[PDB]
Amino acid sequence: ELDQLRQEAEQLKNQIRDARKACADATLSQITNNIDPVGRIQMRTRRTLRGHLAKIYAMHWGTDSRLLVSASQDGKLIIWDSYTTNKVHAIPLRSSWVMTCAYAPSGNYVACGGLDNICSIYNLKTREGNVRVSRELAGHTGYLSCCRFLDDNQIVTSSGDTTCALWDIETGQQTTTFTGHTGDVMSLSLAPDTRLFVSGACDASAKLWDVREGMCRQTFTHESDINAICFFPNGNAFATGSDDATCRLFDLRADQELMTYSHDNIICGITSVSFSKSGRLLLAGYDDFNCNVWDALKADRAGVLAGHDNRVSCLGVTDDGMAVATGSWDSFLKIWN
Amino acid sequence: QVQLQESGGGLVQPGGSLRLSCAASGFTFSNYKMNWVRQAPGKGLEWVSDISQSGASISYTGSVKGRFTISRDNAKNTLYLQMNSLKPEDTAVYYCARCPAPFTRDCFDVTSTTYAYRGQGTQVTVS
Amino acid sequence: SIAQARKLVEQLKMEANIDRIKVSKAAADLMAYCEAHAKEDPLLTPVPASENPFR
Amino acid sequence: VQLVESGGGLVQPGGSRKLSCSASGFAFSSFGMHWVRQAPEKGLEWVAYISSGSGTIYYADTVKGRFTISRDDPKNTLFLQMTSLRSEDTAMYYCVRSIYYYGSSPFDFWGQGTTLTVSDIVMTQATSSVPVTPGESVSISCRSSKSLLHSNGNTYLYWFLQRPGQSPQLLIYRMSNLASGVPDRFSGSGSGTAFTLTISRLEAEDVGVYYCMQHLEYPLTFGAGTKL
Amino acid sequence: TLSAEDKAAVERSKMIEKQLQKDKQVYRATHRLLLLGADNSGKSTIVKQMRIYVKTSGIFETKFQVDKVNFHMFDVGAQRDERRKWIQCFNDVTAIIFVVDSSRLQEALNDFKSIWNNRWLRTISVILFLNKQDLLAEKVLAGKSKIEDYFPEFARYTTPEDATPEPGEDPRVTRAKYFIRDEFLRISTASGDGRHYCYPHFTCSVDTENARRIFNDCRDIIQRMHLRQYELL
Amino acid sequence: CIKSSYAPWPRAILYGVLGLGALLAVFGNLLVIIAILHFKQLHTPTNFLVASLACADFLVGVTVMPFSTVRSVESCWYFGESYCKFHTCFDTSFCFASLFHLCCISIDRYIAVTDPLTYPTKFTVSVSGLCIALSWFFSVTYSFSIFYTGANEETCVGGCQAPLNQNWVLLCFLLFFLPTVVMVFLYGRIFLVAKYQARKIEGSYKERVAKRERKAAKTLGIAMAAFLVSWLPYIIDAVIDAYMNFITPAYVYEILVWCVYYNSAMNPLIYAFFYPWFRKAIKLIVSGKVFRADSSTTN
Ligand SMILES: CN(C)C1CCCCC1
Repeated sequence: ELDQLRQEAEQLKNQIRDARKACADATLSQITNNIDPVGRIQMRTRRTLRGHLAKIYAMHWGTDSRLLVSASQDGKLIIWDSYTTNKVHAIPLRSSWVMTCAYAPSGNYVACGGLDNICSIYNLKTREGNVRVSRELAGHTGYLSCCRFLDDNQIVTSSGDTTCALWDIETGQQTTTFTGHTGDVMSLSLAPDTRLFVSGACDASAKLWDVREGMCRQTFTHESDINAICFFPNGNAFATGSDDATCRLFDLRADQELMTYSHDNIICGITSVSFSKSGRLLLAGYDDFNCNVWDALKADRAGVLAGHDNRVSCLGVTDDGMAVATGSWDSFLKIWN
Repeated sequence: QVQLQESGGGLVQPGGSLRLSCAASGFTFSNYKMNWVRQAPGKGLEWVSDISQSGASISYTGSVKGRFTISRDNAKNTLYLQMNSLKPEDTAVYYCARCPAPFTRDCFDVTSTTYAYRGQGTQVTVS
Repeated sequence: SIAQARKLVEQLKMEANIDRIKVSKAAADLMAYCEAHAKEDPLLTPVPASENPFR
Repeated sequence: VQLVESGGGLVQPGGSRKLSCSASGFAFSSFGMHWVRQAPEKGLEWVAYISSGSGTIYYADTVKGRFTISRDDPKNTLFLQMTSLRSEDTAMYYCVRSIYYYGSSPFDFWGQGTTLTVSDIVMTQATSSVPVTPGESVSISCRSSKSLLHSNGNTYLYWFLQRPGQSPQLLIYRMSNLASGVPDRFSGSGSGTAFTLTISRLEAEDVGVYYCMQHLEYPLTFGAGTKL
Repeated sequence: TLSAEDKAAVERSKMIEKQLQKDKQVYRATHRLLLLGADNSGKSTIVKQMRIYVKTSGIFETKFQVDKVNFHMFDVGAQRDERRKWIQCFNDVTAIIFVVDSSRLQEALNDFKSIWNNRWLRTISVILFLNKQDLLAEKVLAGKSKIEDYFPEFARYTTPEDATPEPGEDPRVTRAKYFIRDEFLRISTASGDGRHYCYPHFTCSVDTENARRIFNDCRDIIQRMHLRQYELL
Repeated sequence: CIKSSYAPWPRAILYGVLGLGALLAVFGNLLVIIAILHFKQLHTPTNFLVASLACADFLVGVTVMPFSTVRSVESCWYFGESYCKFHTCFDTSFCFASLFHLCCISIDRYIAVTDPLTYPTKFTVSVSGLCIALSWFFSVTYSFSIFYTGANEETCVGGCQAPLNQNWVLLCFLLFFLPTVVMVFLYGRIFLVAKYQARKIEGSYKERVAKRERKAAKTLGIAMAAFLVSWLPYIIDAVIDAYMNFITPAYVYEILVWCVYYNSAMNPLIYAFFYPWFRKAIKLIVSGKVFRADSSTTN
């Protein structure tokens, strides 16, 4: 019956755990006992981007590290100019319950989505002087949580249903569908190699997928739901944040946890996680109106980016690595340097 | 990997007594609120009782009030349930569940076979 | 419900025999990569005020 | 997109005339508009400019107090009133559109134009005519009175080509970027005072006149031009 | 100290700012409401009777204007049972219209307790509707099903003096109604700071006075907020 | 004329009691305008009205308040005869400019409570423009038509205290009577609404209802008493002196007259400093911190 299947699954899990323990021979904390400390790092606000009405939920930097896009619950996507604090585009949306946005790697398209279970693709450079809807992807049954671009004709989506999807813009169908989760998948990050990508769901489990194969390859298992995930700049490790006030750093080749970032004075959860250009600083936003910077080699706090009023929702770092963009539920955007 | 193992199931005569034990691992047992859930045949899941972090606050379903008792052991990381004077309608599958977010006062744990932080379940029958 | 159990067993079997390296070998490579780009990180070492777009 | 001009004709000196450019196929409310006049055989000139929202006005020095410009957004029309017409206003007029933001391409479309008959920074590109056979590369040089580079990093140099028989079109803007419908065969370069435009492979439809433009200052000067 | 195009870009940015400012008066003059409920409750009946004035969409929107003020009503119809992550979007909603079917009650009590004690859902008021009051009278009159079987504390209850029934039908129906009403208000009572209150009502799926019932509650909420702001309460 | 001399003796401790009010009326009122103008929040029309009132109050704290101090103690007016034609015009204008403002603040607070749903649309920014400009206009026309033109006339070179005449003493009475009764009626209705909303919550036990009533009374009656006790004696003396002899001595004209001025000191301490958000925004100014960046008052 099902009893033999359960016994076989338990035996397989025990064997995998034993093998993973056998492959562990040292702790990175012991090794990292000679590197000089990063030292106290001070950061100051440079610009303040005002103009939104309701709370801001997501943002994404551009490829040229000059333009950025922001999404609000008032039903607005605003494209800013970081250097001079201007306003280029003020796209109004149909449904005012958006939860994600994405900026194309070439600068020609923008994407949005939310509770409507529809991904909208907007075109920026057109013959006329207005932005119009180009495609309305609709094949999901839950709520969109994150969207990312691979090329100008490929997009990857994550939904409230325990599925992920790869789409084709020209046709409007689903080329590949990934399944295997149990809870809601809420974050999605892409590797620089463009071949692999990670996913994090509300089951205390992180997964790695293959775009061409369409099948899972790894599974990493945290105590509560996972809110954010991000790749290491090398491409062989990643970081995850949860609601238990901890941050974890996993390595793909070793397939085992490496470090834990937590402190006894931290009770609220983590919402956004990002790295730096050199992969030395880990910036994480928390629910207690503050944001912390960790040295991802010794698990020691260094500097706080205080200055917001309500919860911090979004956080990003430019490709050129010259600024950090932070948003919150106070309808404000801050640029730190 | 978090897991919840139940025990204490079986068959009993009407009017008897019974014990149920729930064991947990992989998380700090002293910072979460625990609940008990049962599933009758042909009916959806229902809430029975819950116990707070320190056991100061305790609540029961009206239909089972006065006969069931709930307790926890933080040192041993264990949850207990004591049942007395069973009735023929009190045969079902039992689960011990945990609130999703620590340091909170509310939970959404009665879900149609979708909740992840739930045990396998034990069948208890009386006749 | 047997189909779900069979799928889970097959998924666990597929991800059961894979190549794995020691933790120390991956940690050393991570440290080596991290120490090779220390001079190209403006956040680590602040850029002079002249070469700063946000002044 | 369509931009059609109404007006023109022959007028005695000292009269008054109305010229109207009407647009169709694009959002007129978000585009600034200029006016460019061309003498029968003498270069190009800038005479008037209106911005978006009707918040800013500019005129030329020779028409500072005789011409007036206005637009009607709901009717999607623009028009200018010309008074005290001398013998210098016998020319062909074009209504051109431009939009200004980061990454935009101003002067992206020109109209057919209408003819009318009556009964600062200086550029020298006096290379006259350089005839050439089809198949080989060419090069056109240009010099500016003052350096056009600014502290923002840009250069503000524009190139234009007019085929014989129709309106001009845009080729290169800001001295480095390439237009949309133009091929990759054209290329451009410069250093601040000396600039050049190069065609590596020439085709039989490349005959025409080549002009230039600066946009560092509101007084706008085109140049003499060059013929191939 | 700017070029020719920088000034035009600044002018365009100021025009966008003017448009945004003109797009603000329409936002604060409109009130939004979140309408929850179970499956057996008369949710669809209320939505259909509010109309007096696309196959997988996850949200539905309703517009209605009373007393020269217009409201926005939202209802979810395509999500999954788990709802602990998309409920955080509604933190700037004027009120939550809960609907309970009196004829399964303990599940509604648990849902109300969970919503009332949420961290991000504070400062949000709840308008409670106890629908299907016609069938309750018939059920209690029939007598085949006793309420004391599911609730033991029903015996030690008395009709309160402040209770005033409009029709002269029966006292037992009033006792049964006010038992449930007090059971619901007991959860709301155990709170502090007076940030959010409860507004129970006795309504049916066919009643035509629901629009004014919401209007009065919204007016009371706004008035209490304004009074508390100016140190008058 | 020089010979006239004040009876006070070298116990001149009064110089500060009336001087502290003068210092507070100028130093304590510029802070309000700075806080209102700097912070991006608190830009609502209700705060525009308070900012005007602060503007009207500031001009009397440095023009009339310190110059009239000498005249109210020594009674010599050594400053100049030419200023007399301007000082008098700057006293009847600037005060009456702080009286109609209270009537606008009241009506705004009333419309904010008795009709909550349609408040943002009715009380727009342009309405406060009429509210701000009308009081100044009426005060200006009344100031120079009666006093500057010298049409109210009916001694030696000293401190002129030109009183009103028979035909222009009621016009100084109706303009005080109408706004006072309007404000009293509006705040009475506000108190009735507050009393009504206090009993519905307590559902009534007469243990907390009295507490809510006491809080409402303490909030409203303080402002009513502050207004109505610093203005009534002067109007009473003006109506008594008119249609009668000048039995009133000079011993008290200065007391009264001085008394009235004081209220331009209590205005920023009653309509600005009593709410927490203004206090927080004002405290941030003293710390320095303003220089670093802006902030968000708790509101
Ligand atoms: C005497 N000063 C205080 C004022 C009093 C009110 C009328 C105008 C003059």
